Amino acid sequence: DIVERHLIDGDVVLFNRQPSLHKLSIMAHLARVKPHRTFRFNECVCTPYN
Amino acid sequence: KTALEMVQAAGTDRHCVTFVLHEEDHTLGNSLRYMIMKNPEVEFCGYTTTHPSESKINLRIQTRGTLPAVEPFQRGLNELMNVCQHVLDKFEASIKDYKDQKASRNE
Amino acid sequence: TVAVMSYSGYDIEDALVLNKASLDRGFGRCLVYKNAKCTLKRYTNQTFDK
Amino acid sequence: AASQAVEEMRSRVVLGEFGVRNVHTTDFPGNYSGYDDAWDQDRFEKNFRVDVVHMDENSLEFDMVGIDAAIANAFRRILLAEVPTMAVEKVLVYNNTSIVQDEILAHRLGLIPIHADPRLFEYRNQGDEEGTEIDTLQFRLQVRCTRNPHAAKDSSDPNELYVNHKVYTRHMTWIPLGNQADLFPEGTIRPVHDDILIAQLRPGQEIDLLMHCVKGIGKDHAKFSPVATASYRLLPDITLLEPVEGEAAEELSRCFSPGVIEVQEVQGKKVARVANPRLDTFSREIFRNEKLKKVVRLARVRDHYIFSVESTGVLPPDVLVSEAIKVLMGKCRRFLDELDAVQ
Amino acid sequence: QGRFRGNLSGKRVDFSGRTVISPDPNLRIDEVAVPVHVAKILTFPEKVNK
Amino acid sequence: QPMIYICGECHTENEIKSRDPIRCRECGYRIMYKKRTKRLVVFDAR
Amino acid sequence: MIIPVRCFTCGKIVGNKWEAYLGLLQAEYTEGDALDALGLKRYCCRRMLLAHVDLIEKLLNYAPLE
Ligand SMILES: [Zn+2]
Ligand SMILES: [Zn+2]
Repeated sequence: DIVERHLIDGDVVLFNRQPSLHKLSIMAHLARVKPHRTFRFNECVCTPYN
Repeated sequence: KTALEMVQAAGTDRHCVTFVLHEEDHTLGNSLRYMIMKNPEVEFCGYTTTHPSESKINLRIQTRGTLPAVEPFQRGLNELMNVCQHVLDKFEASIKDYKDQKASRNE
Repeated sequence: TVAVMSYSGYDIEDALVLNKASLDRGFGRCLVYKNAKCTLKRYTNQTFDK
Repeated sequence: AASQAVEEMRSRVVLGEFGVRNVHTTDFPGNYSGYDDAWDQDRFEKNFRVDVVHMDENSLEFDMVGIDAAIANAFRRILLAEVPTMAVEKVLVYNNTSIVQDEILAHRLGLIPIHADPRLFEYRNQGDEEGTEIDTLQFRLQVRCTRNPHAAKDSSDPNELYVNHKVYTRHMTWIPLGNQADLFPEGTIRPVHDDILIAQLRPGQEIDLLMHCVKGIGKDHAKFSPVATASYRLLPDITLLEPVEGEAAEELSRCFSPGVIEVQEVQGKKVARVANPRLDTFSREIFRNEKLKKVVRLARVRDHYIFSVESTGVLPPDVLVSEAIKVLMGKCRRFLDELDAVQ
Repeated sequence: QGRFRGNLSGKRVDFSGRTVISPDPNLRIDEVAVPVHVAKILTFPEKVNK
Repeated sequence: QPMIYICGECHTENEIKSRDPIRCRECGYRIMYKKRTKRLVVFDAR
Repeated sequence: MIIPVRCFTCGKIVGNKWEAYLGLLQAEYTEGDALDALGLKRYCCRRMLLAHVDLIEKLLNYAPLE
């Protein structure tokens, strides 16, 4: 059987800024669920995404 | 339910343990750290908030000799309680003394 | 009331840290008003929306 | 001398032109050569004193001497966030026809401080939308605005044309639940201020609602905090390294707050001395002057705090500090119980 | 907006989301915070096994 | 029981039950506003 | 629209000073003397009255009435 579970901690999830000039503009991250509405990541990864 | 959980460091026989004080913040953390650091048998003590969304502090204690870290932590709580008991008795004396002086003047 | 300082590391790139007590008292409290409209017409035949 | 520098380093926060120095607390065992900074309850109980220097309605200023920043800041934080009060959480609205939006009106009514003593009430449980005598109060606001049957022909100003065109917090009537009407004498359960504008009306408009005050701490929402502001400052000790005489004494008395430097005549000659360094706000005007940067040592005594607790009216500030100290005693008591439960 | 660029070489895909981004230095560099409202929608088909 | 609508210009009850063209009874204004609900609504004071 | 009940920065009740503040300005106090007479020491409270616009006094003309 197939259970369509919710996204949970440790899912591999793709993350991408809209204009992509190089391959590092799309990378895969491990999801962690948190209450507030925004997407959040450590600011060391701001330079690849611009 | 439980507010306290103990997480021993992997290599260390009970002289290094992290205390997860639940439903707490910097208010107990910095005050309790101060009383533990006043104990000469403590080597390292310090707290971190795991996340601003989470009301936990990881209080780490490491002790010099063989003594288990539960003993500095318990002495830390008791001495802080005795300080706050003595602060209260002095404060309430000074309020009553101030009110009695002000009522004794201009009468 | 702005303090210009570096606080908590959640303010690396233009992000700004707000005060919870100020927001509770009404700083930045706003209202959003939206429309909804409906038209009931009388047709060429003698019939009508209702 | 090295010893004199160590003593300043462990007892005075010194203020430079470009930054404060000696900020951290250092009197811990093994930080110093000969000093024995281990905990000693008798040395604490000897040095500690409390001096209440001012107190009136809704305000209090007092000095704590011999306590550390890590404990004085705990008292500051409890008074802001962890001392409970009674404040409106639910508003049941019947026929609101004012221009003030219901969500805005409910927010305003939340922030009104209620005179109810919060020790006599319990926390309302999870769920439990009704509540009871033990854990809620109730208020009823009901105002109808109408035209004044008589008015002068000019008719210019609202205060003649209309009646009840301003809603004030005095329109809140307490509605007793259960035996509360006997436990509280009349006038004890009231809004504090008696003059807070809530809405503002025009004739034909009406407000009728029902409030439910419950108990909560200030960490939850900021309408529960009992203090206008609670803060402290370390005490200044501005000291004169060289005697400042002549007409430099006058310009040294203007580089400070208006009551700290006095200029006195000893032989028909003006010499300056520090008189009341408590009143200084440290605007650091002695460093704009070029000749007098090198005769003063702006500093702060580390273990001497000057608390300033201004209450909002729920309960007087001497009871607020006593309640705040008990909360930190209660936090320590709870974890002692769990060390006993595990072991 | 023709077939070859608009619908063949690139195309709209489901199991996708978009939100404002904001900083969080307490996450690791390989992690991303996903809000609960997106996590309840974005499902992954987990095949049932031992 | 009959629906009552409140005139925009003069705040007068018109009771437009019948399928007549919208028009105020006392004045020529042709815009009507519904009255507020009788049922209670509870708001969190936050 | 209408004067806030509490100062955003510290929570002093400034919401009852408004009808006094306009009254003192009829007696030709300056703004800096009028706020000092009401007890607003800190400047975060002072800007509540100093920067306020009394919009509800003007929205209530357009508002419907009998
Ligand atoms: Zn009409
Ligand atoms: Zn203020």
